Amino acid sequence: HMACTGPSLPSAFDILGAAGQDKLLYLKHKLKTPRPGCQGQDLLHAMVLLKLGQETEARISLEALKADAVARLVARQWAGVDSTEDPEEPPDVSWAVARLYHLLAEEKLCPASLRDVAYQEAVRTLSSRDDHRLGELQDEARNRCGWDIAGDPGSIR
Repeated sequence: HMACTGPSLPSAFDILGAAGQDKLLYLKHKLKTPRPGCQGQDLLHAMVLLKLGQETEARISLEALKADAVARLVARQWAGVDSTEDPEEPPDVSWAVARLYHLLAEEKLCPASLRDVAYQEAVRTLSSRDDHRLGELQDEARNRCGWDIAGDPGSIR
């Protein structure tokens, strides 16, 4: 039931190879230095490696996201890892897709429109399961893009 979908996990990957060969080297080299709390870059790092054909790193980078489960899944998803992990989607299945695009909107690779639609799918998944990071996402996807995805009337203290 695909009511309506925007971005995607691999979607960000298509935008990668749709950037430019060198564009990969650049970003990559730019990813070389991940940020404290970044789960969209480090991930893109592995997603950029492929663009080159050297996942040997993507595996490392991904493994450098013990926190992010979307990275450990992106290792066997793209890197083609030996699914060393288990057959189970992460909690940031889309969140990571929202955080990944959050950086893509910085390189003029994709419009925030995606970073949003993405956050939603993550705002609904966490809200649907009332995760412990739900509200955190409602404040994250906001502090990032800067909207009221949470679904607030805007006038909230």
